[PDB]
Amino acid sequence: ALHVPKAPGFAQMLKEGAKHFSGLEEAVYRNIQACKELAQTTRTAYGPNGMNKMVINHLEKLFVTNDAATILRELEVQHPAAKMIVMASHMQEQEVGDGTNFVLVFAGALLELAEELLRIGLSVSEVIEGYEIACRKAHEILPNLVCCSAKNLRDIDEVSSLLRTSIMSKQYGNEVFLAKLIAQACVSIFPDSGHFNVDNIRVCKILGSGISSSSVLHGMVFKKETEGDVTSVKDAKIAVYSCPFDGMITETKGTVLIKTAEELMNFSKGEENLMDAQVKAIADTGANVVVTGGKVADMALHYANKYNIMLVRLNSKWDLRRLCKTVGATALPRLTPPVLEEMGHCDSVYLSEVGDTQVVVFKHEKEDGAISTIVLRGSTDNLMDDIERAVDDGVNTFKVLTRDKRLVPGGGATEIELAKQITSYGETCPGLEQYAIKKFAEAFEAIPRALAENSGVKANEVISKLYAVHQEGNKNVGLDIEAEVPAVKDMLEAGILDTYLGKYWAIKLATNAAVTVLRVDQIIMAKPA
Amino acid sequence: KTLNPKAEVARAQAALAVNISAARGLQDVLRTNLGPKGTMKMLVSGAGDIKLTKDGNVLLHEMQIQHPTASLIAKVATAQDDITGDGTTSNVLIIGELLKQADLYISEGLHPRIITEGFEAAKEKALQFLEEVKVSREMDRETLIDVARTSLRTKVHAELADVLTEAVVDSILAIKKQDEPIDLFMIEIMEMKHKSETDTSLIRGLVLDHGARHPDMKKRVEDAYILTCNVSLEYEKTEVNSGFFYKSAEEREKLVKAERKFIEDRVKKIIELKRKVCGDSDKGFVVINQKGIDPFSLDALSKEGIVALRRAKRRNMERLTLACGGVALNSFDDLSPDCLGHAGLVYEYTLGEEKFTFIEKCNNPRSVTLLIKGPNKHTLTQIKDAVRDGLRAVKNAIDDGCVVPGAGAVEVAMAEALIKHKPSVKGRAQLGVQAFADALLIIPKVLAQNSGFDLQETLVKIQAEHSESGQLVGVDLNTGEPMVAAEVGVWDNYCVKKQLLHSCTVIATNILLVDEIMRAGMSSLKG
Amino acid sequence: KTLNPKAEVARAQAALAVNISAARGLQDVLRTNLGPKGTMKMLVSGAGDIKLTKDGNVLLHEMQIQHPTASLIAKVATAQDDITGDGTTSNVLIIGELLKQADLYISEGLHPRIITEGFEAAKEKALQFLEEVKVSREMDRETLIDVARTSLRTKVHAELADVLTEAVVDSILAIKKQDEPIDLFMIEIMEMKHKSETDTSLIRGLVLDHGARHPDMKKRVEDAYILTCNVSLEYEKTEVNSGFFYKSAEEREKLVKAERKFIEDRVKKIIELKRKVCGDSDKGFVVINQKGIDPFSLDALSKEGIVALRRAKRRNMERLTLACGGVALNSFDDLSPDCLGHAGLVYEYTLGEEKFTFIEKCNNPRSVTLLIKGPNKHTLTQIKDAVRDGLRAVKNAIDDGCVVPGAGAVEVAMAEALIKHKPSVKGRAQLGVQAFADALLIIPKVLAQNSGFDLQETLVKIQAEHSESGQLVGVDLNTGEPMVAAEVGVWDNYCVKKQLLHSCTVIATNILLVDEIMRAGMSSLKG
Ligand SMILES: Nc1ncnc2c1ncn2[C@@H]1O[C@H](COP(=O)(O)OP(=O)(O)O)[C@@H](O)[C@H]1O
Ligand SMILES: Nc1ncnc2c1ncn2[C@@H]1O[C@H](COP(=O)(O)OP(=O)(O)O)[C@@H](O)[C@H]1O
Ligand SMILES: Nc1ncnc2c1ncn2[C@@H]1O[C@H](COP(=O)(O)OP(=O)(O)O)[C@@H](O)[C@H]1O
Ligand SMILES: [Mg+2]
Ligand SMILES: [Mg+2]
Ligand SMILES: [Mg+2]
Repeated sequence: ALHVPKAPGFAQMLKEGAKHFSGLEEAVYRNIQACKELAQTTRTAYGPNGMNKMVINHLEKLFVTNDAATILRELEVQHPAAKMIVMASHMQEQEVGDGTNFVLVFAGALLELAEELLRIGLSVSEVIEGYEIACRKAHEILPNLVCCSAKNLRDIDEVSSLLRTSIMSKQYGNEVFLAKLIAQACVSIFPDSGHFNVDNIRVCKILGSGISSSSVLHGMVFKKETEGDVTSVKDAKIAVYSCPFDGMITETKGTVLIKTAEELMNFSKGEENLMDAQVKAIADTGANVVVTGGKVADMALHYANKYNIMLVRLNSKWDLRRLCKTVGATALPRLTPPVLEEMGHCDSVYLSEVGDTQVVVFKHEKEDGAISTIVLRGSTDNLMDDIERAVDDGVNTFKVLTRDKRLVPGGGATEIELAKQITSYGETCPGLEQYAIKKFAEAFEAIPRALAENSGVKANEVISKLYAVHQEGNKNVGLDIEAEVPAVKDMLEAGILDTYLGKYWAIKLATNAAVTVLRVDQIIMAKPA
Repeated sequence: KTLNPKAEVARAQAALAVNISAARGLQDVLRTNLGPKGTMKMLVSGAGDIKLTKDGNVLLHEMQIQHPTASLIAKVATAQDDITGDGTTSNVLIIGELLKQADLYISEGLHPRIITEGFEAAKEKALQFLEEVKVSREMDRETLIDVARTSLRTKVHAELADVLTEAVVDSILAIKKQDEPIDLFMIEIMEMKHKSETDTSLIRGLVLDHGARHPDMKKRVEDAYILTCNVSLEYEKTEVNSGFFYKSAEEREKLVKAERKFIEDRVKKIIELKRKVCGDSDKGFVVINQKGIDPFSLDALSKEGIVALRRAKRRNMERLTLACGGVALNSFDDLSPDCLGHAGLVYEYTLGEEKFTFIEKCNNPRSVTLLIKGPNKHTLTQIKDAVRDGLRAVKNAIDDGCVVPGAGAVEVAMAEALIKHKPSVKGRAQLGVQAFADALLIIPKVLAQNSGFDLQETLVKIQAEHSESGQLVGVDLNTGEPMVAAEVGVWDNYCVKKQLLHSCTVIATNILLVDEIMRAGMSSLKG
Repeated sequence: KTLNPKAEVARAQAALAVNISAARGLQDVLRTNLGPKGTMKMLVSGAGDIKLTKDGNVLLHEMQIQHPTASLIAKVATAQDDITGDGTTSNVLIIGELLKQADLYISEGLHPRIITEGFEAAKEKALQFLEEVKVSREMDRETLIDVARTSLRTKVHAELADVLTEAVVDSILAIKKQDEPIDLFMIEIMEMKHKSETDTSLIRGLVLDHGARHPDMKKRVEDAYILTCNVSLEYEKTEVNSGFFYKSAEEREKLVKAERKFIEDRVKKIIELKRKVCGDSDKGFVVINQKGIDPFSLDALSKEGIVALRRAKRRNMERLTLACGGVALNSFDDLSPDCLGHAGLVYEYTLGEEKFTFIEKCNNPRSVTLLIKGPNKHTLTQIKDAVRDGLRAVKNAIDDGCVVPGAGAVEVAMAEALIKHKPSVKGRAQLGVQAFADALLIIPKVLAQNSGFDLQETLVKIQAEHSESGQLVGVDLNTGEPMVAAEVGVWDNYCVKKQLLHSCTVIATNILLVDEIMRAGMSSLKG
């Protein structure tokens, strides 16, 4: 036969192992197809009616979650077009924490609706300009659809009613108990003048009975044991020592020098006398429990047990600081008796066990305090991980609501109203950007279609009914869930409320990712190492 | 070749054809990065890193090409970049066009010496014309703003470009002087991963990458004093090997207290200095150290409300000395209060695992800090490269007492001058002069090709408009009509263009005088 | 790529660059053979056969190059060679020059359709100019001699060229008739490996490659008759399967004596015819048979003095009939004496192992035989190819009623006409006309480069001498000065040049319209 050579210019010097995609067909269309294939994977797991997914990484682990962030993190994608969407989802999760699958679906719909425009003739510049104009219009009309605000933030009968919508979307069925637990944990740790921290909530997984057996704890817990024999302590005076409970020595290498027999006979005696004196002086201040953070000794433990002093040993470089901030005490780098202002007043320090696991419970009788600890009970590690992720999502939603007390009607009425307003505004826009505006308005219909596909009803009829309801006059009417017949239902009367700043940031990041993907022309890669 | 059979060697025609093909291949690739209407590139490394940039120096290095001519071109581009600044893509394009014009006349029965002699005279005439075509202005704020806008227009979009231009102009005016030249290594480039909108402004102060270590320290401090030092505060051992020889526990405790008294004395001295400086409780005290600090000193200084830092770089001390105005002392001998700095608002910012410190509100700062913000890493790198290019362009425009209009009117004027000076050269250098004049018109052709209009008709119209009226009629990138480059606000540089022309002439002279590629080196393979 | 991973496909720019590179390579390779002052190439096959030829078609066929464009060029050259005669190297040269001129304007940003239209218009203008500039002549003996000399001057030296010219002219005049086209397949080309090459002469008759077989036969006859026949004289068997059945030895001997009676009748008839024609011991008789002859018939013919030749070619049946004037009969039905030929000298020649037969001294022969002598095989092949090319050129000049001057004045006139015709054409076809005019001037450039003079200066001088005059100023190959082409003795052809231009235009149109070389075939790697 006959073989064709290479291009004498750039293909010969391209070097083997690398690739080149200068044409728009082998680059832009390939990235669009890859993004569509990525969006078609995590599309059935979006709404509350969506199923879960069991993903196994290369570490021979088990991850049966439902959020799109964990799925994108435990996937290892070898494609830049999908890597950009993964990075955008990670940034959205780091910023807000409740808008990854929505961003992915929006980006996929935008790319799918821009591919046909690029095919029929719309260039990248006009499409990008139209998308930016539509995004600016949506960001300008978005603050006009609030009509819902949060009153008090410390009321237990109001916080649990707001995060229930976000909890039901992740854990369908058992949501009221989780919402009440999250509200109680947020109330017990709510300080003053705002400033809500996300590290003040500790989650503990204990294999026990069912889910209804779980409860909250006003304090901290540790999965350790007691070094001494003292267990039940009433009025406990915690004295945390950052230094190890042992005899302090010199940093420089130095030995002891002895000559006569008197020193050899009195060295151990003087050492024991000094140790006993230090132990008596430490316990003279009224301390009932000593929490160390290093290696303990035998003589020190014996002297502490002789004077009935509880010893707690733990090393984590974080739990000690958490306990000090909870009990209100400071760490001492030396074995010196603390002052009255450096004492840790508690309520009840005992050692019990739940689910065949010894744990030290530091329950406090105060309603306020500092931080708390949520104890989880279950029979599977995947269920406990899912409950912990739902609790973290609820905490993030509460933090977002505290930062911004503006609410928007959830479900699918807000997207339909935004699409209708964009279509009505783009009708009086001359030029070639009207097609891009109408395409951007059509991308908002991907959320109700996905919801109807996950529920099990006709998406076209639901969209038509929603459009008719929005044209009639009602604006806070979404799609019903507890009905096999495709109908409509009010979202304000039911209580389907979601955050506004989170959705705004999600839309902004989705538009940014879309324009960044559209701005990519040719692809130049190398060889894998 | 008979002595070493395992050695490839090219002749006079083969090596010349290989060099011409390599130049054409390198020119046909970098021809899509000229002007703001270019296309973006997506580079993927072997590990999985994505880089979105538009500069030619990065593309010439991230292309994976093994060739001697390509390596020389990349080295020349990197030299031009790290010596002047923006001037790599146009340099490569001009080099390729000159090599093509030389090869067009070489394969007709000519000697490259005549072409080189003609190119020398053409470069001399171009330099003589550029020495008189430059325009000298007062270099006010509007001129620098326009220069930065023209330099940053071919990077991002419009709003971010204007924001970066304003930030660069403000930083340059803040670090501006009247007797000392424009010194670099003063503006810290800090990157962030949030707020990719209108947030890349200028910070009048300094932003570090490390905060406080003691949790009991104050977070937001109002009016405080800055103490710059680099003395060691840890357990420093002696140079000679020593050892303790105690007897009982009392001697051990005494030797333990003795080795810590050396640091306790310095702690007490710092406490006394702070008490003498302050006295009441309406002021603070900030200590900036370059080495580490032991936890004992951190706990001792936390009782007096001191927010000290540890482990810093060397440029941070110079930046603080230039901004606040203190003395970067090394020992605590003559600890006078006059060797301190003045602050206004110091607050610690936390971004998850990282921790930064903001030192703003100063009296007369001389070292600012640009806070870069981006969504990912590729956008951050692109914004940083654009800011660096804009700063280099502003520095080059300030160091020179003249300005040069951009667009493509200068190239057309140089081509017209070379055409008018073509019959005034004796010998066979007329062909070389014509080739040099036709090679300089590659910038308007590429600009018209990237804009979306005709090339030959546009060049003819530009030449007619330049010949019918002695003006700096540039080339428009929106409607294709002959517009004035000095009327809109398109400005370039003179020294940069001179260095580019010199490098192009040197490369042409070095390539046209080489016609032998031999590889008779050691294989370094034993087995 | 998505449907067939093992398929190599190229785009438009890559395919165009590959085609341009292949054309440039084929033009640079076949460029030292134009003109009589060219170089000689040596080709060695895989078996170790040395071939010393100078034709462009043979050099292109024996160059070991695997490429589709090269294969198409070789096919076009072979078609031109076996249709016209001389015009293989110039075809490839003009094709490559036109492709280069087209790529020079396509790379700047043009459309191939306008270039094709301009090329078609220029080809039509050149055809009109050639049809209006051709001069009519009577084609006498001197004109054909000069044409053959000009055609053979670019093959050997001076003496051999003139000898071959005279031999070809004499053969053409001998095979010349009063009407009808000149029929070929009449001049036998026999090669002998003895003596030297300067002893080449024309033999008025036919030279056979085999002689007699019986040792008792005459070797030189002063007067004999020519008998052309193709009857079988061997023991032929019947078509149906038969069998002999005897009884004793007498019946077997009788059957043996009777089974050889069919050829005996023909032998007796031939003997009676020879005795009736001749009679005394004054004349001879030569029998030309196409099939084999049995030894008994050979002995019977030698017993009377008959020289018979067996195993002859089919082409010799017409040449002998056209030279002598006999009758090629198949059967011995009407054996009349008028069906014989007349000879003058029938003598053989021994060259070691082979044998020859020379038939000279004829009355009015119409099919001569060219005798070729050479010490080597490559020299014999080169002389045969040169003789064939000269015969083809003479036939092309005779079949046409016009003559075209050689050298390069025709190309200069065509270029001048194209330059004067481009302003009369609308659209963007002026660039195509200019490219076609510049591509047609490649013949004088190669003619002046191989001689040892300049190219640009020579072309300028030729254009200056042609514009101020009105004659066909050719290009000299001795001193480089412009001289007349239609005055010294340099001539060419009209139909050959027309076919060459048509093939060049067709190749240019086919190349400028193809921009996709997809290869989606079966690799056949099973087993
Ligand atoms: N009770 C409900 N009825 C209808 N739709 C709901 C309900 N709860 C949540 N949703 C929908 O689920 C979507 C969010 O689901 P989820 O995947 O948990 O978070 P994210 O917003 O990060 O995708 C919202 O757009 C909302 O419309
Ligand atoms: N807005 C503009 N108007 C006119 N000409 C421009 C504009 N932007 C860039 N150019 C021209 O494009 C050319 C290439 O600029 P650029 O690619 O940004 O850097 P470099 O000059 O190093 O290639 C410059 O010579 C400049 O004259
Ligand atoms: N004696 C001569 N004087 C002038 N020109 C000549 C002479 N011999 C050959 N040429 C020129 O050289 C060219 C090449 O001729 P040749 O190589 O014999 O055949 P082809 O024309 O097929 O290449 C012809 O175009 C002819 O004009
Ligand atoms: Mg969610
Ligand atoms: Mg630039
Ligand atoms: Mg010839």
